[PDB]
Amino acid sequence: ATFKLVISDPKTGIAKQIEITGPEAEKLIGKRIGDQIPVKELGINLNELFGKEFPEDVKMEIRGGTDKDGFPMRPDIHGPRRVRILLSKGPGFRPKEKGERRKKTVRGNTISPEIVQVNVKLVY
Amino acid sequence: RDIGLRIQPPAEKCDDPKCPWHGHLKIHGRVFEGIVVSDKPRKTVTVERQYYHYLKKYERYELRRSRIHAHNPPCINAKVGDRVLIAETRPLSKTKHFVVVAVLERA
Amino acid sequence: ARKGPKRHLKRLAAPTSWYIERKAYKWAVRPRPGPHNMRTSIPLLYIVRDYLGYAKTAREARKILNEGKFLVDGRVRKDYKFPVGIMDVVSIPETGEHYRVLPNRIGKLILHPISEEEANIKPLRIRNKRMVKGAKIQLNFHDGTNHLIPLSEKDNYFTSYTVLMKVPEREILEVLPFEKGAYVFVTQGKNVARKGRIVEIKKFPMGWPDVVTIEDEEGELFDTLKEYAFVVGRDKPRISLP
Amino acid sequence: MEIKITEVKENKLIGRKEIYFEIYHPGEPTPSRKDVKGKLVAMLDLNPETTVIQYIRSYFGSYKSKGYAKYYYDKDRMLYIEPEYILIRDGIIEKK
RNA sequence: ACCGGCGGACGGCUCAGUAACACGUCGGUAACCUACCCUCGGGAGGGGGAUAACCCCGGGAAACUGGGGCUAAUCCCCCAUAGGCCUGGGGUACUGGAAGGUCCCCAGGCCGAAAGGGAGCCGUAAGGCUCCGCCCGAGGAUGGGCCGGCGGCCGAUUAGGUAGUUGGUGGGGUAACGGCCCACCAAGCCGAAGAUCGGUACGGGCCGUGAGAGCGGGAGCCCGGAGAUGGACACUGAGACACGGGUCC
Ligand SMILES: [Mg+2]
Ligand SMILES: [Mg+2]
Ligand SMILES: [Mg+2]
Ligand SMILES: [Mg+2]
Ligand SMILES: [Mg+2]
Ligand SMILES: [Mg+2]
Ligand SMILES: [Mg+2]
Ligand SMILES: [Mg+2]
Ligand SMILES: [Mg+2]
Ligand SMILES: [Mg+2]
Ligand SMILES: [Mg+2]
Ligand SMILES: [Mg+2]
Ligand SMILES: [Zn+2]
Repeated sequence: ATFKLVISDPKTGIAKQIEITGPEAEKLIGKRIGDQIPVKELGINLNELFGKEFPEDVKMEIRGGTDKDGFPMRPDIHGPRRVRILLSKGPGFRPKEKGERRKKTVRGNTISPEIVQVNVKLVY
Repeated sequence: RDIGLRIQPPAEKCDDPKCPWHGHLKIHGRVFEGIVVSDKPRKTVTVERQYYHYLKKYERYELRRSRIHAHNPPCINAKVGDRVLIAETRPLSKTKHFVVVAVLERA
Repeated sequence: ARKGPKRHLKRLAAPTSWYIERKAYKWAVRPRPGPHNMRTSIPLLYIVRDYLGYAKTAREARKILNEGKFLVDGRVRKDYKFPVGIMDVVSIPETGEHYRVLPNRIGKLILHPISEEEANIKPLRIRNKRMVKGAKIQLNFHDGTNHLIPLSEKDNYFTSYTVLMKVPEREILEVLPFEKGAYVFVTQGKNVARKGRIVEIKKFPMGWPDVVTIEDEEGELFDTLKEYAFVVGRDKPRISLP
Repeated sequence: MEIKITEVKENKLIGRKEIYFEIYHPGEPTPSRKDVKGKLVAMLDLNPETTVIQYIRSYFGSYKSKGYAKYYYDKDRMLYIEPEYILIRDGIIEKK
């Protein structure tokens, strides 16, 4: 499984994208939204990406993602399944009209091989 | 007491909140006179009034009758065969929209 | 109206009291809510454009209104939809003229020229009267407006009396009672625009309205509804009427 | 052609005067706007820059025409009040 | 260009459904809702918050749509006061034909306002002087909801029909009265003066014809009703279960 990573540094507003595949991407298969994991264990030359010194034992947390067909993930839905539900706000629906509700296809919480993009932010 | 009719009130009092003389009911609109032809249901009567209708083509008349269901307060307690006065009111049931306010001639 | 308020008005369905050519166009101005009712008033655009002739088109009538050239009951009115009704005063100060709005013998609204002095007063018939918080009295007039009086004055005002009011200051200056011998002007019905004196008053049971007999100048007696009889004087008119 | 003035009315609210007139001309074509304007401004002592001709109308079997014109005391008031099409059609301004 | 405000429920189209309080007409609401407008009486004190736009990185074949950074309001949320609603006990100020209504005084509760914002001059500044605005209360106006009496097709080779059916008592629900819906108690309700069922059809102003009495029609314009491929059901809003908005079959 190949994951395309979007790493966001909250102390700068700057983000970097790298691609990670192989045994490294296998560990990340199974974590939900809102849980941390050290970057040294995940395996990344972090100081090279941003050109900045970093504190030791830093870590990152999973914030979101998109699947192979282009559908995003929803924090409030459990598991890795894909669903089609009626929405009025939140991730996966931009309303455009007062009280508008629309049915949309969305993903779940657990990471899966179908997922492509993974958005995380650095937590010092 | 007067309720705008100009007629004498009943002999005795009652506790019915749906009574226009001793309760909170209000009367407004048409006032009809008729004859009772049924009194079986509790506190309900049927009143029938006759009138003539003109047929223009035949220059003659025919007789028609109007039947109305009305509420019968306990202080009045009208029965079959007597002449009554009835007054229009707010809806009281599916078919009842009038109240008996006086017996004119006991049968 | 399947789902909401109506906002349009066809010419053919316009009120019968307006002077308007009913087949010349498709649409008429739908008047805005305000003082009088639909049967006794007319939008101000027809006064500026159709009656007086100070403008040819709606666009230049609106420019005249927005500059503040027309006064109704002493106040500047800019809305071309504003309803102008019975007993109002229309004033043009840049030309120095004043009119009172009154119904015709046929029931149509017309403009009656008046003096500059008489333009300061508006008669108001008392339509309703009520108690209000603080134990004061609110008077509700025929043109929809309201006034407050103290509890000590409660015996000097009753429904169907007329109050002469100084405008736009809204100050009372005279109370004209409804009684026998008073002078009245009819505002609605078959005997509209006739005037005279009160002879008798009659009442009926169960909410049917009360009726008045009136003697005119030539000595004839006629009846009308009490609420159609607008007091204008004691034994002579206090305003100029045709 | 012979011109007769029927009515001259003052409109202070708009700031203009409104002029109705007749032209008698047996055996001649309908007079042009330029000729009518020149005759009118000579006959009333008007600045021709603020004189607008609303219309000239001929009738079925008649030897005369009826006309309507307006005269403003101020050029800017004229440009603010009158529609663009009538000022162009009268040669007061140029069509873009 | 975006956030924010108002409008998009009118106007336009058609006549499928409907024999019904759908329509015409006279009355009723003391049994009700109403943004925009008019008059009068009052108010605008103290706090907090995110986020579009914009910059970094993107996903998806597309329709669409994700994470991080940062920001304002007439945007949003709290505290206070004013105010609103329910019930119990007194007093009699008002309207009306008639007070379960209005007004005054005690008492137990619950709900609960606001943008002094914007523009222009006189201002050295201080502060005025106008214009457009914000919130509450009383009444009107405008647009509607609901109810009643009366009036207008064909069939007996359709004669009996109804069982929440008809009425009562106690509640719930609704903006509001109501078998509108429930619990309990009765046997009522409609019908040869044609019930019920079946047929056909949007109703009226009007239109064709005839000396008239009559007979026939009701597309085009105006007023009322209904519908948006068929059948169901919701969100926002003063107003919709919404023709150019949403959900299922
Ligand atoms: Mg009444
Ligand atoms: Mg729409
Ligand atoms: Mg519509
Ligand atoms: Mg049928
Ligand atoms: Mg009806
Ligand atoms: Mg019927
Ligand atoms: Mg509060
Ligand atoms: Mg109840
Ligand atoms: Mg049909
Ligand atoms: Mg028919
Ligand atoms: Mg057609
Ligand atoms: Mg189609
Ligand atoms: Zn009784």
